[PDB]
Amino acid sequence: QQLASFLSGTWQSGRGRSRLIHHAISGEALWEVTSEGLDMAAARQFAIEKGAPALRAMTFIERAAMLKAVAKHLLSEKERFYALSAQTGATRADSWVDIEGGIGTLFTYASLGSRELPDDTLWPEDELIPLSKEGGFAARHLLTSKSGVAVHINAFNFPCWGMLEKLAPTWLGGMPAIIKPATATAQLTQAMVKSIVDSGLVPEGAISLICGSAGDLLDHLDSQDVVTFTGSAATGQMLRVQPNIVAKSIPFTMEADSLNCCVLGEDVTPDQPEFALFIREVVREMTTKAGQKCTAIRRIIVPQALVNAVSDALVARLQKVVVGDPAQEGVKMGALVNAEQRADVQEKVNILLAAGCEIRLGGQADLSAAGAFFPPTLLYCPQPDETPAVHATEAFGPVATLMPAQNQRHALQLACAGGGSLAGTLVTADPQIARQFIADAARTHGRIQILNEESAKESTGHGSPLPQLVHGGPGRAGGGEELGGLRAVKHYMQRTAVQGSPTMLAAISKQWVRGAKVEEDRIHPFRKYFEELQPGDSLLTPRRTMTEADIVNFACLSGDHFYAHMDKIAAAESIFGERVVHGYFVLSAAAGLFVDAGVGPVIANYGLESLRFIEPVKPGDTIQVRLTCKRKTLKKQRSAEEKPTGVVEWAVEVFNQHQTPVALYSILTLVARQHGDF
Amino acid sequence: QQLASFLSGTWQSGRGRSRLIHHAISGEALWEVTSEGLDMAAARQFAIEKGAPALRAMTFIERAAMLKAVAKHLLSEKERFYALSAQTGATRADSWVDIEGGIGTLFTYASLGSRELPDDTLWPEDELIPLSKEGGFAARHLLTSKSGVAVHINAFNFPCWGMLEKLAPTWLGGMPAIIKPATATAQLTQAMVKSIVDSGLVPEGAISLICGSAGDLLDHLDSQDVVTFTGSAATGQMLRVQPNIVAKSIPFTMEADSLNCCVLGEDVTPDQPEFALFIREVVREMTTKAGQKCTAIRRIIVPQALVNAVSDALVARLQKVVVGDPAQEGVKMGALVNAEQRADVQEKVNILLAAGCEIRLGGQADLSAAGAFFPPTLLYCPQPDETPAVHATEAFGPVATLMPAQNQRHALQLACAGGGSLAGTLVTADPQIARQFIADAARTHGRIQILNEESAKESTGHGSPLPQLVHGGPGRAGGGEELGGLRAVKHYMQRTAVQGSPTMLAAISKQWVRGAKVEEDRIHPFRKYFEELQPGDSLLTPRRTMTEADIVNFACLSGDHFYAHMDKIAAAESIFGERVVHGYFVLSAAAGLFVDAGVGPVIANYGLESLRFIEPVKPGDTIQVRLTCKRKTLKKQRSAEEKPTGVVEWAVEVFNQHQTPVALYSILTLVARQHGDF
Ligand SMILES: C/C=C/C(=O)SCCNC(=O)CCNC(=O)[C@@H](O)C(C)(C)COP(=O)(O)OP(=O)(O)OC[C@H]1O[C@@H](n2cnc3c(N)ncnc32)[C@H](O)[C@@H]1OP(=O)(O)O
Ligand SMILES: C/C=C/C(=O)SCCNC(=O)CCNC(=O)[C@@H](O)C(C)(C)COP(=O)(O)OP(=O)(O)OC[C@H]1O[C@@H](n2cnc3c(N)ncnc32)[C@H](O)[C@@H]1OP(=O)(O)O
Ligand SMILES: NC(=O)c1ccc[n+]([C@@H]2O[C@H](COP(=O)([O-])OP(=O)(O)OC[C@H]3O[C@@H](n4cnc5c(N)ncnc54)[C@H](OP(=O)(O)O)[C@@H]3O)[C@@H](O)[C@H]2O)c1
Ligand SMILES: NC(=O)c1ccc[n+]([C@@H]2O[C@H](COP(=O)([O-])OP(=O)(O)OC[C@H]3O[C@@H](n4cnc5c(N)ncnc54)[C@H](OP(=O)(O)O)[C@@H]3O)[C@@H](O)[C@H]2O)c1
Repeated sequence: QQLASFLSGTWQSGRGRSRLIHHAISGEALWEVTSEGLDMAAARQFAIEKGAPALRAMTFIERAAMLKAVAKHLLSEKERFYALSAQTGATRADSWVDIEGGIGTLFTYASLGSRELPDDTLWPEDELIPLSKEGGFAARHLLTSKSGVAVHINAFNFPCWGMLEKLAPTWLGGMPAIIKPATATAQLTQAMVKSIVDSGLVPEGAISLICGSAGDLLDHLDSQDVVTFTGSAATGQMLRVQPNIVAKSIPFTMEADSLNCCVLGEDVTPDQPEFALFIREVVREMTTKAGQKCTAIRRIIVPQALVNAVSDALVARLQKVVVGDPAQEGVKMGALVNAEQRADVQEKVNILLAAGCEIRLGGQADLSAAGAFFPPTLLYCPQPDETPAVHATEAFGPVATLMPAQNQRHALQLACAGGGSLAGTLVTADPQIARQFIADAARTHGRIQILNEESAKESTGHGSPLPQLVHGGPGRAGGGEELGGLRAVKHYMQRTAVQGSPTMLAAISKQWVRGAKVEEDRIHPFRKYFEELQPGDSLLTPRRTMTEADIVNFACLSGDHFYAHMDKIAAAESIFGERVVHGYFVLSAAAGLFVDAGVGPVIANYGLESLRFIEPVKPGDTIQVRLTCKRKTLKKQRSAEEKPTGVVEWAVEVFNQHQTPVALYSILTLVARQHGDF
Repeated sequence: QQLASFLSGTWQSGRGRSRLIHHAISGEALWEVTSEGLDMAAARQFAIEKGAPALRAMTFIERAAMLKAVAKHLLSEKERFYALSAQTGATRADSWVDIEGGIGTLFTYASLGSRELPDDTLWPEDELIPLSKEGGFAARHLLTSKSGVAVHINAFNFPCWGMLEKLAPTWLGGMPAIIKPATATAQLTQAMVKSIVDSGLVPEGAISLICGSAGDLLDHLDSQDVVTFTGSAATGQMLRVQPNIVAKSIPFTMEADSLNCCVLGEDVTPDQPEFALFIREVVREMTTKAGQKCTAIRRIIVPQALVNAVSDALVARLQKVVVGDPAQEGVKMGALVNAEQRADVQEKVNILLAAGCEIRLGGQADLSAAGAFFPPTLLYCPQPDETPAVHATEAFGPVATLMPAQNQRHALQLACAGGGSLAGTLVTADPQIARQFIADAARTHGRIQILNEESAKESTGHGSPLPQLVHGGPGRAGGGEELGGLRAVKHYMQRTAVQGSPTMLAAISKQWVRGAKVEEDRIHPFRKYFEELQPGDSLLTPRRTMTEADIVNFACLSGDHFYAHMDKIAAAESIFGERVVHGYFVLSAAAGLFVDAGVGPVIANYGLESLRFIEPVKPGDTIQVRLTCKRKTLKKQRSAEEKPTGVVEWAVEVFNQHQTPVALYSILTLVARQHGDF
């Protein structure tokens, strides 16, 4: 039975040599895959001339609303995904992660990119860099989307998560994606892609899928393309030196295997509650998803006097795990995915047993069953710093080794001897052991969890990549970063420094900056709706003289009898030389000068973004305020009962009779719209 | 005569086959370089075990003061540097840019790190990420420093600027450096390194130099190292695939050659001031440094109806240029650096002449004189969209080519046809033309200048990299980035998401976060000096009941007669339901509860960082304020007369009688120190 590929808008299939997909709990072939004789250059050409100009013609807010709509469409028909995921040998709780945590990444990116990204095709990330003495020459940074494709090469662990966490920043950035999943579990990836395509939510050409080898795709890419890899450390170092990639200098993000430590602290005795949650965390992280997640604990570093207390407490917790079929009852651990995986785990277990020891059911594995089972395995290594095969070999199954250390200076070296890891855990209760651990072992790790009694109630775990924390690590773990929040949408964009006059930078960025021309238009700017405000609508307020009575009235009403405002002997010895006006009174009298009183489109204020007081204000000194619209960035009206609205930022500039700018700042405002959208 | 290399603390010299450094304006050989038989593993050993812990034990503020002291020490003895730089064939106005821009890079990276970096060894870049529903589990991102070396490989253009723009983020990030300069002009780099080392300002092992070939250094590196390359594309694509770099996955940042454009807008006619500054900018950028900078204009795109006038004015402007010895008077353009450069520019000029045309003195360059000169060359290409050898071949001299376009849609394609560039220029006066140019041609450029009459009076130039703007480009320009501000010190660091309880993240980051434990002291925190404030010192103030008269008094004193505070009919038809207390009165009455009225260590306030109003405050509602210290970050007392001080940040949290957090924010304060440092 053929597995199709979505190329050039059409479902196609290959002709020729083929591989095939076995069932995991029984072991018969129920799909067979090939991609031979298909045109890859035409697929890239259709992607570039069709899906890239459609995505690059949207704002970021529309591109986040598209992600929320696709997420709501894929959440409803979720039960046709659990049926395909049970064929991979996973349980129900171990497939809940793969389905729901991969769909929740879309909701996370839709909520992030609607509150923090502009309503434009470009995205100015900085404020302003003044590069002159008068103010006629400045610069600022911009981020524009590339005009190519993003080629993703996934693994076999998470077909629903690992495809779809690389795809929310790709669509949110403005590029069309081509997915090449692993050919051992591609039948879930095809169902995901088919549910995306057959809904009419994304534009055409914005997603493509190849099932089988890519063949002749990396030899056709241009310098506006990006490539992301996820797999072992032996394939990605062959794909890094591919001559088109090093010729055209295209971004290649490699991310590979790792050895993830879990260090027990010196301040832990077996009567404390730390020991039980340590054992629980190690057992859960070693038995979840049959040990087939990349963020699993594989090196357990314990102190010397607590080895026999740990190695006896793990095994009694581990013998209660019943390995078998996930559909029948009483079974917690499922199976592996292939017989090749059952061979490849045990051929690494034998390499570890060439210099290690044995605590449980290790190299015993039934290599002739109709089902990819492997028993949970705990090893031991009494010479940790004289056996380099422990610190370089990961058995990608339920296997983890145990080794001792000596008082927080040998453990800090055994944790850094992994050569670049992907995750780490420390179990302590002393907050000055965690500081010494972070100051020396955060170089090799990309995510570190400190675990104690308070954190363990609502912790997500050692091996759960959150979609707003950096997922990556140096050295052996590839050297790339994913999922850093909005750090991941910047891997699909070009950063540019634009220079010129401020009145030109304001027209490029569609935001008034500081020195641009203004537009005074004879009616008050708080009387306009959202659709008739443009960035650069300015108001010059009338003046107000700050007298000596104003200082006394504000200090009486507020309560701030500070010595630079109320005393006279001590005011003549400070930095100001005499007693001055309060800063919050300047802040309040400014708002008294520009705020309109009548009922209009302005609803709420709720914000003050960045205030700096520059020069002091004295009695006998006037105040005049300039109010300028700056940024518009509407909201999406998630229901039909609600009111259409948007959020306008106004820049406020105060100055005295000498026109020098005391106290310049910026406020937020929620302005109602005339025409709704949904 | 030897050229010594400073390795392992000793000035050494090689024994073997050698290359030699000539004189650029006369022709005699006056140095000779070699590095054979030097121990390259021992230099990395000395830098890791001797110089790196001396840098990773300083704070960021001390590492910025070190840069400022080294800059002030190297600015004084600059007159030997001009004498060394005149041997390279450059004028005084071209050596000024090199030497003084190199030292101004250090002044800029000291003045940024003095203001925007903490007083710590670790650097938290986020604020807080709440990952829970109760509040006992959060995460934040840390940046720690790597524990290896930084191998910098430079080019022959800027021996003083190019070394010292890679070295300031390296030293500010806390890593040592090994500089390999280009052996064609390595006599000035050694004088720089000697003037740095013979001052006692930097630690030992913190800087190393190799004059000659690196030989075997790149086979000895580790995953905690970084490599930066600056040169041609054909060399950096051979050093990218070096089998230790791809096996250990170490960061390699290549930055290569580019074909920089300068597009003339359609709305510019020769009776405008734009035309003369266009001609001036092209001629100055082509005749500066004899066209030996990477950010020089090499393709000139003009409209079709203006080819002849531009081709006349450029030749009438360029024939006034005198090429000769720089020391004798009346000479504008200097010389090249080697006879090999004179022989290698013209073999590119002949490749361009295999399909182009000729406007001035090109391939008639005297290849037998004493001193490497080359005449200012202007070319022409009547068929730009059919000759690919214009858009791929660069001549690294005074050579630039000219070509027409057709009404702002062929020019936007000829500007992007370069294959990724390093800089670009548009000369217009219409801001919509600039919007269209940035929206289509910023994908391939890494810095774009828009030039008009306002900008031209104080523009730094087309080809001057500012130290606080991104210097890099996609595609053919390498793909790397440098000089991005504080974006470049993050290339020498590791980012880590640390998870845990807020009382543990507060101990790791040495800053109170949101939910950590507090330390109440029974004396007021505005009475302590800077050396006895700890992050976590908290004050819980008495209460104040917001009555109805307070709304009227604050609205009368400020002048804000807004309808949600003063009108009663329209307040019942708004979102709040009834009329509420002002936001600025909550801000001003919170400050009356925690401010000490007497004279003490607190000097000024001057700041307010992030204010958000959460719930509305009504009449009959009590208010209580919590005030917690957050971050200390002292200042370095630039004189011996000034009072010592630091800048303490407090976090303010207001809540009502239901303890829900109305209006939480954060303020800045300048607090005096007890004991000064200088
Ligand atoms: C191939 C390479 C080519 C080139 O680089 S050519 C570069 C051409 N650019 C220029 O000429 C500069 C352009 N100007 C701008 O952009 C201008 O916005 C500008 C950079 C002045 C802006 O003014 P700044 O005050 O920001 O200048 P700096 O950051 O460089 O220096 C400030 C700092 O340096 C100290 N300092 C002392 N003496 C000096 C000296 N002598 N020089 C520099 N800095 C000094 C001084 O104490 C000052 O203390 P603080 O302000 O309190 O931090
Ligand atoms: C290998 C893979 C491993 C894993 O992924 S394991 C991941 C484990 N993580 C978890 O289980 C979640 C942990 N929680 C956190 O981290 C928590 O910080 C958190 C993720 C709630 C933080 O809260 P968020 O607001 O960021 O969560 P969401 O943005 O996804 O949900 C809110 C948002 O989503 C929308 N929405 C609607 N339906 C849903 C549904 N059904 N789901 C999500 N979001 C939805 C809803 O309209 C809301 O609209 P707005 O607030 O106005 O923006
Ligand atoms: N985030 C992470 O760090 C992370 C996440 C998940 C998994 N991993 C690591 O990945 C490993 C398990 O996954 P894996 O076995 O699938 O790794 P793999 O064998 O190296 O293959 C990874 C992907 O590369 C493709 N591929 C293999 N050879 C290729 C070639 N010559 N040319 C082009 N593409 C090729 C594969 O497709 P085919 O199957 O068709 O060959 C597969 O999709 C584990 O070591 C695990 O630690 C790491
Ligand atoms: N920021 C930028 O984009 C930028 C800046 C400046 C210059 N450039 C470009 O650089 C070019 C001019 O510089 P260049 O001619 O000096 O470049 P290059 O000759 O090709 O080489 C650059 C550096 O690489 C070293 N190198 C060469 N072969 C090597 C090998 N086999 N192993 C190790 N190192 C080796 C050279 O040292 P040796 O000289 O001792 O052999 C030199 O220091 C121009 O094309 C210019 O556009 C770009």
